[PDB]
Amino acid sequence: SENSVETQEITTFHDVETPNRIDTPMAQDTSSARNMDDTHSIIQFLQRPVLIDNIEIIAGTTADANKPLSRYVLDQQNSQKYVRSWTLPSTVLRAGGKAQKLANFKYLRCDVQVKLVLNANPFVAGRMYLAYSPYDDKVDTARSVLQTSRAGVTGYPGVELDFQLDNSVEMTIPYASFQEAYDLVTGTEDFVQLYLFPITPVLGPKSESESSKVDISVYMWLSNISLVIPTYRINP
Amino acid sequence: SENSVETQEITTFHDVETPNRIDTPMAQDTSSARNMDDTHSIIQFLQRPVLIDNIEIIAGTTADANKPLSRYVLDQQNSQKYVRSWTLPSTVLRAGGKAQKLANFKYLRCDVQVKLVLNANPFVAGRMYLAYSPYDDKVDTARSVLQTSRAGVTGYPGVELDFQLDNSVEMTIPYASFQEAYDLVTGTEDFVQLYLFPITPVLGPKSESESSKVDISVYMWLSNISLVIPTYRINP
Amino acid sequence: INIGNKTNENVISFFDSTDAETQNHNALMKGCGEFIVNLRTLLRTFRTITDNWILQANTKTPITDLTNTTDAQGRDYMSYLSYLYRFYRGGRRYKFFNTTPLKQSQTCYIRSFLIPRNYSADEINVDGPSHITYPVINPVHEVEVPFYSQYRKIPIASTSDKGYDSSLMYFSNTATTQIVARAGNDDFTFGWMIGPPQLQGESRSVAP
Amino acid sequence: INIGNKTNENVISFFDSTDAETQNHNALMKGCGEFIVNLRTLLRTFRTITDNWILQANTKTPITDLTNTTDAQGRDYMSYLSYLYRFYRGGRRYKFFNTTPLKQSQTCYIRSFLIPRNYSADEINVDGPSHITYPVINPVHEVEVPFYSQYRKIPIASTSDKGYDSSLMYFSNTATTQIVARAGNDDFTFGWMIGPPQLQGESRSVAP
Amino acid sequence: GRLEIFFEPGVIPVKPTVNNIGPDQDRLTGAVAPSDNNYKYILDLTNDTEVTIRVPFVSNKMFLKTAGIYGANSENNWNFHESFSGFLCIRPVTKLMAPD
Repeated sequence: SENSVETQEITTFHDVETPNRIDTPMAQDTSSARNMDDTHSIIQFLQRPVLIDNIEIIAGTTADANKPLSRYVLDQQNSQKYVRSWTLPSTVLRAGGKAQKLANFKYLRCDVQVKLVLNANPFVAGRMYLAYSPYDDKVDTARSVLQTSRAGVTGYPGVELDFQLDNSVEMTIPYASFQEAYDLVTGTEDFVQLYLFPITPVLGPKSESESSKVDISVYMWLSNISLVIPTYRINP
Repeated sequence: SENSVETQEITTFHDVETPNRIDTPMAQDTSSARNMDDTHSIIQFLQRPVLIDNIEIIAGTTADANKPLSRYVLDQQNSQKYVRSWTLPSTVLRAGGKAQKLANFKYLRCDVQVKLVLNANPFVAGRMYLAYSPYDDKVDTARSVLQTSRAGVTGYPGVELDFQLDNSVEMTIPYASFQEAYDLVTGTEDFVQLYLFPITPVLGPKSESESSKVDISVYMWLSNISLVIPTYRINP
Repeated sequence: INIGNKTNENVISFFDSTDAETQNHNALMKGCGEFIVNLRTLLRTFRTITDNWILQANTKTPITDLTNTTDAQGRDYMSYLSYLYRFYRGGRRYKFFNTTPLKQSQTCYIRSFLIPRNYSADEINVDGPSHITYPVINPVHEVEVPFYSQYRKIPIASTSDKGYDSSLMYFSNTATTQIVARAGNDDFTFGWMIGPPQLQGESRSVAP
Repeated sequence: INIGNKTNENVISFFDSTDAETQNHNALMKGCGEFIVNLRTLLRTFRTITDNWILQANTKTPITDLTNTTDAQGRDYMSYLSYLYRFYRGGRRYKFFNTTPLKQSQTCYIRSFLIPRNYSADEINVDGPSHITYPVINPVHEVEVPFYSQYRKIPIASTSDKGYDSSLMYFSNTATTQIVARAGNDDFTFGWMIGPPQLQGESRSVAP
Repeated sequence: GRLEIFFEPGVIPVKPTVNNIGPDQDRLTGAVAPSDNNYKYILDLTNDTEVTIRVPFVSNKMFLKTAGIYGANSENNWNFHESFSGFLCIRPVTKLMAPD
């Protein structure tokens, strides 16, 4: 009669009395959408793998995709040559429609998974290396992966990427930032910044009209997430 | 070695072997976003009340907001006069940013709550009635609420809306459709269609420059929801 | 006594001789015999919806050429309780009483079939569950449509979807004018109560 | 609902992840180490009240020639918490850091004595509990004034009574400019809380 | 009447001037800044009067700064943003109903 303080998700009210609320006579169950699928939570929804990139290699090669790793890097013009650059988590959040499903939240504590499905013919050899380097375009110039030697590139954490032995890799890129719980509104996140390096050049028969392809693909999804503070904004 | 079939949220893979996956050495906990708020599920997120409409009444009144309920309705030109029309659930889904949080789903089994916070001065009397009518703009003309008499309007389900006795109402509008589990993609949902009728005209002193206001507001949120099938589309 | 308002609901009563439920049994046992309780029981009695339906000879006629007309009036009990409710489930039993000036130079017979709701004449087939009577030996056509629906319940006068439960097609050979009566089957019931619409009285139409 | 008013106090809370007192230990163990609790502990640390105090040679100088000036500013912790309180008890430790261009044709030394508060130079004697340092071998003068009062506690900037507790007299021989730092002794504490006065910000002094 | 107080974490909308920082009520109006997802409290002026709104500390860092408004202007306003974890906001749901 005096105490009407009820609680919604994140919302509380303050009335004089309980305002004479009427409702359903009996809450009988109806159409069977509950019996067709269980409800997917928002921590369950940010664990779906997405098709991000589709990298094709031909050897070849006129392009930069088969320049091998330099044994020495003597100057910043002749930096280390790579394939692609994924600037996590700003790539994994925008793709797959995730950012239009974690809107109206503020802080995030994620761990990015990376999987490489690989599919090449038996008549082609080679080897790559999938290194990640946190703050790789924030730290001073000499400390980045793109300026060190071949022994220094491979010494970074990662996994071997041989063709005939590995058709799938599982790498767990950790929560690797100094700030507690990544900001989203006015976001400049870009903490861990991934790379893909070829160690040996891709090898095939030197006669052409043969089409020695590689066709890498990249899957990423989050893990061990905690999504906490509600807001009204978001970056587009 | 042969059996690599793993399962994500809603996603399965098929490789030759387990592709030599490396991961974190030890998964040590980090920044404390988990300790600041518990994770809000998507069934938890569609239970937040939203400020939809803000209806102000002055008596007055030149406008249609204080034409009382007609005792008889003799012709369709002189239909029943109301305040506002909420065509559920197409109002509650678009507002509050909910539809940009239930994208990439297909079927929904909701129950719409309606609450009216009311705040008027003690020197003003009157009474309203909050009726809902399913398929009110789909059925034939004679069966709608807007064509029946005052005894027929009030005979619909609803709640009294007196000023001095009720500062809050709680109405539970059920899942009231024939189709199992409301469609979302190419949606023409509009099943239950709410109304707000004044029974007596709002009464105050007939001398003006006195400002006899009413200032109703409407809160709506879903309940007992089940959200099941994943798709790639959605309506904008 | 203070300035404010309370609710303090009072169910105060007038004449209090005996309990009400006891006298109603004693009143109907001497005046009725029959004790009408549930309106579900009135959807089992065949009230005549038309008095005359002059059907043109050799035409597969859907009953929706009469049902769209005769659900407006509320003459029977199905269309009079079509206003107090919104949904329905269950099949509709139909009886057809022949009132034709029959002719001996023909052999009159009556067929019946199924169409889904609101289809037209030519856009459906004819091999289905049938029934046949011969009005020389049997003037009554005793037909029950089942409830073969996609949905668990049906609202009245729906949207642009069609063919979502089944109803009757009526085929004859000669120009038979009839009486049509109906009620729901054993498991026909409404639901989802609303308030009732208006009524119409007498229309004597005085000159001034 | 009646015309009137109530109080019905509501301590309603926002974010409620974990207990607050538990996370504050975990936050300081990784960011501080040191866990500051009581403001009584900040009256034990010698914060420098002046950077330069050019004392004229051969003059018995009371520190109240500097204390009346430097209790206004609130630069240290003694005069900054002179605004949140009214009374105080306990003696004031003083340290004197020599910053003089010393000269070899003299033997520089430093004395110290006691006067009761707010007396002038000549109206007190000199035989009392003393201390002496030699700044050629020891640049720091490590002196603690005790709490020798008539009253159990002292309000700030009192009336026309004077000489009601003891403080320092500072005697040298040469024109020694110094640094002076201070805090209260082991049993120095304020009391009788009031509300705080204002603060002063930056004074960049733009032309228009 | 009904009065709403809602939290918002993060950057406060401002107006840098030559010598002071004022808040920006052009961005907190509407229908351009909803209050449907924030933590809120809807007090009632009928008979309820007071409320105490305890706001615990949550913004992505172990400690904020104690600069506040000192030297906060058009030039030097980084420390003002990194010192608060947002703002309460008192805006009315329903307008004040008062007789003459």
